[PDB]
Amino acid sequence: LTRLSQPGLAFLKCAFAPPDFNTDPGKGIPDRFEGKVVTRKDVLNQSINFTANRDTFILIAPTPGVAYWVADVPAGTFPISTTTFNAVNFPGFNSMFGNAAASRSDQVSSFRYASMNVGIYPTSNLMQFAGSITVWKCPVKLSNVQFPVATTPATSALVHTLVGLDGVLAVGPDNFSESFIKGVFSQSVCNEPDFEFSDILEGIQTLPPANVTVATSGQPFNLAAGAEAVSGIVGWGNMDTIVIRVSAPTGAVNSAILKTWACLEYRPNPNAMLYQFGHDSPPCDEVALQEYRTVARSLPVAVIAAQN
Amino acid sequence: TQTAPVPQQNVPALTRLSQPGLAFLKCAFAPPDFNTDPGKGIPDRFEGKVVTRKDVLNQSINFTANRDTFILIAPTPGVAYWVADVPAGTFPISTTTFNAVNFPGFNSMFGNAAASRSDQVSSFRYASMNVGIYPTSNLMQFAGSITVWKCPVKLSNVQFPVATTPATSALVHTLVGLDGVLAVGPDNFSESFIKGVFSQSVCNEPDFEFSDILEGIQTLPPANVTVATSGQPFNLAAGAEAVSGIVGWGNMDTIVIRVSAPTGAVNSAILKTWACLEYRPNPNAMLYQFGHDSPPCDEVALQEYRTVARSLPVAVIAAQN
Amino acid sequence: LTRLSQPGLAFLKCAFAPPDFNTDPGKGIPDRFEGKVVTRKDVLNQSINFTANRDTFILIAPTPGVAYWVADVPAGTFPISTTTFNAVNFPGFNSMFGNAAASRSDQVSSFRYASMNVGIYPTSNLMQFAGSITVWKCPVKLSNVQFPVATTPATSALVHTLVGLDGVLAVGPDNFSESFIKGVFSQSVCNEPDFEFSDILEGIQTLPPANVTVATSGQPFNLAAGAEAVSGIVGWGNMDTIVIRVSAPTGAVNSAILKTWACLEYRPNPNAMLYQFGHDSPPCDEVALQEYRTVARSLPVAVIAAQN
Amino acid sequence: ASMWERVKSIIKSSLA
Amino acid sequence: ASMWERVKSIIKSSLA
Amino acid sequence: ASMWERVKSIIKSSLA
RNA sequence: UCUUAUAUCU
Ligand SMILES: [Ca+2]
Ligand SMILES: [Ca+2]
Ligand SMILES: [Ca+2]
Ligand SMILES: [Ca+2]
Ligand SMILES: [Ca+2]
Repeated sequence: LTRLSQPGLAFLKCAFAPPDFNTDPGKGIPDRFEGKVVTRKDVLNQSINFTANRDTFILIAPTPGVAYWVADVPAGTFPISTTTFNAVNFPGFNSMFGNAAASRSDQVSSFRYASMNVGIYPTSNLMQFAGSITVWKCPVKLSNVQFPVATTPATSALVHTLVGLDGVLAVGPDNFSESFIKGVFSQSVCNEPDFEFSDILEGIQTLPPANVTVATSGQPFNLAAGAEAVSGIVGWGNMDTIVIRVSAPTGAVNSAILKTWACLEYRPNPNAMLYQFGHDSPPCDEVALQEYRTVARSLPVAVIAAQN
Repeated sequence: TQTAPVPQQNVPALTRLSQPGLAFLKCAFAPPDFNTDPGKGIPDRFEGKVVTRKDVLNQSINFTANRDTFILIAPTPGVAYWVADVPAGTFPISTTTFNAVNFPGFNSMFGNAAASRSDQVSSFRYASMNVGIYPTSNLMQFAGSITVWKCPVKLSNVQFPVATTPATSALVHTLVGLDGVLAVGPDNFSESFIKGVFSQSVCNEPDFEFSDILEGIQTLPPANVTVATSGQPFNLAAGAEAVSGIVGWGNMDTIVIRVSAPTGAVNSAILKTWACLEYRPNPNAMLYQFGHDSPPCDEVALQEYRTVARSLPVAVIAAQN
Repeated sequence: LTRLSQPGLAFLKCAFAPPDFNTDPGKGIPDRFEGKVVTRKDVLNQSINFTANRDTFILIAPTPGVAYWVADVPAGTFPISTTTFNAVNFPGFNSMFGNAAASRSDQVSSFRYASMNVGIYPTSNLMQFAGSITVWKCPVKLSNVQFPVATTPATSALVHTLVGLDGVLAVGPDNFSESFIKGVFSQSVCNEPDFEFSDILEGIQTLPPANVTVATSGQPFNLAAGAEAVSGIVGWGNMDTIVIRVSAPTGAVNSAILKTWACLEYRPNPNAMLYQFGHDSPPCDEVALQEYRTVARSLPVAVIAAQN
Repeated sequence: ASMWERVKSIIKSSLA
Repeated sequence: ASMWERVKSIIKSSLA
Repeated sequence: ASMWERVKSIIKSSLA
């Protein structure tokens, strides 16, 4: 493929087949910008036993620093307004985003996603597993909600709110489902015509933020990054969210290796100590950029872990 | 002379351009000519899941004598136009308040409550936005002129300190660029009312990105925010939640039309407006059913689009639509 | 270069060599957008006496209307939490943005930066001067901070915040340093893959906002536009802030002329009086756009004054 | 005549 | 196959 | 040298 | 790889 640039081609690689190489090729987004950046390749490997007779919901969202968001519910049900998704961080979070709700941008200021994958590698033997895996994607964007509050001068509140989480409550005609033992592999893709830099947000530990009701936010349910010294919502990139629903009957022993990948381009702060690891985003690769979009529209919602 | 027919529809070389490419320009500058809307999507770099909504409004409208009626065709998903009239010879004042007229299928699409707006669609992006006024008056009793101009009204924020005992600082939504409605813009179209008009808008950005759905906005300025605080020249009320609302603000210059009927005028017209949107459908929504992929990059459709729009008069008379 | 377009060539000229033409050739950005626009060619010339035994920090940020932000500190010291950068406007601000915090868009609604250059031309004599000039660019962006206040009905607050100002706290690894009497000329470049329009913001005089601790904003310091009839922060462009640190030892007699250029494309409002001066943005010039990026890339972070 | 008629002609002119 | 061997083929399709 | 003199050189080489 | 719906164009 002697039309693609060295990096145009590494892009495609990191983008769609991370697990197929000894070490991650990814080397930045071959678009027009060629500013100073630091490409970070977050990987999370996790041994996990899906709780029996429950429906585990995993969300692979474009929230820098956190690998996935999980929650479980009574089998056959979906997250209700009372449900809270908890965050599972990729290694190195604090080293990257601090440990205070308002120190998110000490090291880095903005970021853009170049990749986001997930794979489930069943580990149970042929006599113990039972359940299925279902995947679907959803355009959840981070918008705002404006509502009058009854303070004294008498205000009007404008706060952050996730829009599109409503599509978590149902498996659409565009899904992948199959026996748990088969495992899965999936990728997300840029949900915008271009690849722009997203700003780092400050002080979001939970969404809806505290002292705002779910119902006010308009979110079907809520996401909590938890304690500020442990994790946080530092942003929300331009990728569709990947919904994974693991289902397991009682008596089943369903275990797997959860693996997540996310390649991103960060704008290093000259004061940050990760700066000297920086580089320039690579030059425009018209062919890679095109081939990216068509390959994207050509793949299935997901595939079994045997072809990954 | 006399009045132009009314476009009826759905009544049962140029090769360099891709198929979806052509259908895009067609919908973008002249929808009234086709029996059916050719539109499929925006032939740009994005090839994701979208449902291309085709909004059309057929609105009977009487322009009341001895007033200037102001019509705003703004990129607010679900509502076709914002109207208001003032004393003849004047413009909107802080006191003025534009009420919204919806495209059919609003609640079906955006719900019946202010925080229910993104239950089925998470974001959108305009492909086209056109208006057409077809006068239905007799050539003996009409009077007045029609004037079109376009403003680059964008949706920003207003940061202002409040007198809350812990004591705070506010940030609320505010329309920037609305003072444009306050004067006939130099680049405008003006003609006898009994001649109608038909004008269009184009994307006001070098590309076509997705705007997010906005929750809980009914009036703008929002309640408990005065019109002086927000720094706006007037208001935009969408009414009751159950009725309408402002669910977003796309990247299209808003079209301003001012009808001006002197006293003793009998001015009535058929208002028709078209807007083609590309939405991001939610797996839980039924429209999800009708989703398709946005068409692929048509570099020629995309450049031609830019040049055609720049070669067209700000407005044209009906007869020539 | 007659492979390039006329308007395309100018774009490059204003973008990189403003001081070289007997008249600003810049005539708009040669990208896809071709709508109405008035171009503003902001130039500020200012004699400046750097205080001795102090490090003076200048910031050329993409804030329409103000030429730069200044502040000084104890020599060999960086700006602390209690520091306050003060705005210095380009001539004719009130004419473009009024004299009231919520009356910034009467004339203009939007704007995009075509260029932003800075120049220091020392005027001290070769026996009094002492010290140096150090330049580094930072990717500061205007983001938001969310924090629960304690008002009675009790609310969650969302307010403007600058992310990436922590970069002003150290000399960036990529920088220009040299004798004071050698002067400097530096230029900034768009910090996004493209050139999108940015909105005019209302009611902003100081970031951190009023009635907000520098500590909750998560900002290392405080940018003050000052009195609303004088200046204001009307928007945050997509260019890296050029940070200049002049540094006069004790007994130094350091004086210069601080020139500062910024060429913009605004969206004139039909009611504005500057409207009749507008034209259309020049049409796409793929070559101009491409070379804009590589030129930017092959230039030093800054150059001594005699090389501009 | 029509808007599309005019648009069509314009497109043709620009393409050739 | 493998995902890169699937991807590789797609690219070879529309590059041909 | 001057600036333009610097950017011209560059630009001439990336077009050859 | 030919017949069938339909949408396209000089
Ligand atoms: Ca863009
Ligand atoms: Ca909802
Ligand atoms: Ca954008
Ligand atoms: Ca105003
Ligand atoms: Ca900070």
